[PDB]
Amino acid sequence: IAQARKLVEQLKMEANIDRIKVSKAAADLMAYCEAHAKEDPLLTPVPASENPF
Amino acid sequence: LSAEDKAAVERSKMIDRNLREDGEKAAREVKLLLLGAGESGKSTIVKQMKITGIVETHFTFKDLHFKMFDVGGQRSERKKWIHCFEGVTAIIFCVALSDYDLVNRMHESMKLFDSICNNKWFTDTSIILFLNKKDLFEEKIKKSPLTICYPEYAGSNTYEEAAAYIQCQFEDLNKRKDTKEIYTHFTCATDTKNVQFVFDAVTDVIIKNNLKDCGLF
Amino acid sequence: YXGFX
Amino acid sequence: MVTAITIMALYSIVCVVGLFGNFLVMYVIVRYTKMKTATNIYIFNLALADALATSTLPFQSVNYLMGTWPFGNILCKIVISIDYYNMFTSIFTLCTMSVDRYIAVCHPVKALDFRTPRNAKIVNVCNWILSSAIGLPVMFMATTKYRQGSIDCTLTFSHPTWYWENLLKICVFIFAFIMPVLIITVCYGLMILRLKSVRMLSGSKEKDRNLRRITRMVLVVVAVFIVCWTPIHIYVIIKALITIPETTFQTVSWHFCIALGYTNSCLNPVLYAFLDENFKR
Amino acid sequence: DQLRQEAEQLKNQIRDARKACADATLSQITNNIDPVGRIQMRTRRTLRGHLAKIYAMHWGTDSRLLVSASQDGKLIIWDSYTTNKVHAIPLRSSWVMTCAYAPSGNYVACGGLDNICSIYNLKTREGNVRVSRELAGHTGYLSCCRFLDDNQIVTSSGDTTCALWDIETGQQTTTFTGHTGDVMSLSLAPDTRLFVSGACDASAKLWDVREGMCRQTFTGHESDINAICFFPNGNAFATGSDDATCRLFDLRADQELMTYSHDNIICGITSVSFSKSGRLLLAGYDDFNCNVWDALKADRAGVLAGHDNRVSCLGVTDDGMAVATGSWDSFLKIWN
Repeated sequence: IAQARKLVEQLKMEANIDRIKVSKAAADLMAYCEAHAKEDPLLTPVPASENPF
Repeated sequence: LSAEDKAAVERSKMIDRNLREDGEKAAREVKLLLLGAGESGKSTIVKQMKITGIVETHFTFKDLHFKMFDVGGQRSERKKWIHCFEGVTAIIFCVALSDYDLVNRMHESMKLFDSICNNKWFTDTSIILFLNKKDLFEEKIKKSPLTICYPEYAGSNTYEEAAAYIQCQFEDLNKRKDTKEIYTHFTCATDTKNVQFVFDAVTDVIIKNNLKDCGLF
Repeated sequence: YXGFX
Repeated sequence: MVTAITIMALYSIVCVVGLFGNFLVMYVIVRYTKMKTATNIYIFNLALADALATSTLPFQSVNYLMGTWPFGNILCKIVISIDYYNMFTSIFTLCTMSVDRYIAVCHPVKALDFRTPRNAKIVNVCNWILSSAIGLPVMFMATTKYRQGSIDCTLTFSHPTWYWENLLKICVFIFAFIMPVLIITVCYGLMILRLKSVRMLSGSKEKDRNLRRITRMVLVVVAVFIVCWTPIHIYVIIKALITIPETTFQTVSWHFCIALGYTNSCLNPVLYAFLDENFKR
Repeated sequence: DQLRQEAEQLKNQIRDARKACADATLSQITNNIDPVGRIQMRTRRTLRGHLAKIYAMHWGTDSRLLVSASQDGKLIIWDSYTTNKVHAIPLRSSWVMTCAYAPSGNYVACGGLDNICSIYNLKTREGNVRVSRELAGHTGYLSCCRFLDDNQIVTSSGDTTCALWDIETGQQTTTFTGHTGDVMSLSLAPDTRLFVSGACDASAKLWDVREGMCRQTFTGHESDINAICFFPNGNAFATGSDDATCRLFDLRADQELMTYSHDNIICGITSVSFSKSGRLLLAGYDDFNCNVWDALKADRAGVLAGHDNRVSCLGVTDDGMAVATGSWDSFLKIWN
């Protein structure tokens, strides 16, 4: 129980983490990458004027 | 175009030449994986030769530089690093006959030999096996014979065929017999010619490798 | 070969 | 009669089939193997040296129907040089591939040192250069001496007049049929006698028929070498001793003799790149 | 045995909280956002310098130099603009599992199957590259190495633990002991304060280098997981596993947010990375190729088949100009 009480203390430290439901914490993942569609060279292919390849 | 960069292309050509000659230096050598059981005796079959997860053993025998890897002092999941060892030439698989009837370790050596022989990364690589401790097996069967820890056995309760039965029972574990060849030697505390057997089997694998390369196969 | 000659 | 225009189709069918096969082989080498190993270097060598000589084949065809060499002097020296150059190159590539397979099988330890993909290209450049070193004494005397009425394409000699060209037929015989047959029958027979003593191929019926497959392929390459280049050398030796009576049944068989002289060049694609495992990937 | 009962009560509490205070429904938060069409990408450059199967990929902040090692013990620092090389570092621990490249660009890292995280010095006077320290202290095998700074380093070593060192001392200044199986992958954040490690436990834990105690724990897979990468917001991470599943875990919501699996795939994952915006996910499969998922619609948006053997590591730049798929056919591509 020298490792099992470590698991108890780990899950007791991990039990009190403030959740937020996923309409409020995955719509931010859409609103983030909706405001970074300009700075992404794999969404819309950038021509050779700015491409260094 | 390419004014100062030509010095960098000169550097990137010279060290590429060094990479090419180092790959040719590592190609004319030959590596052998060396598994084995716990307290089996694989340290004897790196002592019969001339000679941390892996520890190398880089020795030579007639311009054919062998590299042994007695890996078994590494306690981790074997599945997620054995894929580094595909393309190895031979695989030495030491099996004891002094851990012949201890908690029956021979059956777990069969489990490990089946797990390395039917492994999907080693479907072509030959697997040499050195049945160590012959010099103690031959007098641990004259007193306590092999019909104890083998139900389906009878007949030769001597050394004579009762080791050939163990050889046949190891060699009857490959599901794919027309692709890989399983060699077998009986090592000893004297008669230091085991490296001759390693050289013979690795030569017999270099023949098959060059036939696969030349297109005959 | 053969041809020319 | 009407054989002089009908022989050209069956005599340039060798050109068409061999050119298609050799272009197929050099294309699949340059587009699917990238010349990474040693063996594809020799295969591309033999494919190129067979392709150029196979593309040469219509130029000898006009020398029966037209009667002449109607290409002028601006092609006679060039075509004789590349013919007697690519013939020796297609011979020496087979010899070097046989020595390579003999080193790869019979001497397995030293084969790790020798047949790296750098040394294979080096001995390839070596046998192209050694073929040039005997194709250029053919080239410098590849004159053009007119007949009763024609333009011709033939080789006169230096001084002495009729013997120093008579050395060339004997030299191509003893250095282009005696030496390659005498090297690739022993250089393969000791390979077969070694593979019969290999534990990978001795027993085990499926692997026994794999050994049978290897011996069938080796007997096919040696037998097609002998069967292709037997008549074009036996006839050119017999044309030097006796002046053959000009029977009208001869010369159709002599253009057929040239045709099965080039059947080896035609069938080396079918012999090597089809009958391996590298075509499957 | 009642202490195991209390541990199971806490596990059935942390499952019941996200079963009672989470309403995930991301199939309802993908009725507005439109897909990205088809992502046509071709191999701009094929870096051809190795003679063995490679196992690593990491680019610097300059997005010009990459680094990759293979079985022959030659981790070479490539150049992405001019196809050339700048360094071919010799090493001893020839069974290399991973590499890294420091954000300053001064150091590379090695690490393999013999418990040594070799970190090298590059911009040194009076000669070529040089081994700076020989980091040892584990028991199993190194699996993923990453740099926090030029002083600190976190890894993921196959003896069940992770570590954070100092280079100038070599000592394990923070250990990370939270697994029951071998760790396999490791990835960092934009602020490099909190990292994530994925293991053979089918669990990807978030560790922090502040204390050493994990803050969250993410189960959900069926088998070993072999690639972790943080989303560029630092609030999500993708795990690729041998379950043919590159599922995207969250951090603020704290459960499996969305799962990525196509029907005809049975093979596994060796590398996962995002773009610099993160709409598309660069999964590297064991189908001898790699594909591009749409990381907010759970749909495939591209297939980057350009190899003959399985990919091992896949790095995407800081400015998002390229990916770098490195297969075992010794030909690491640079798609765009």
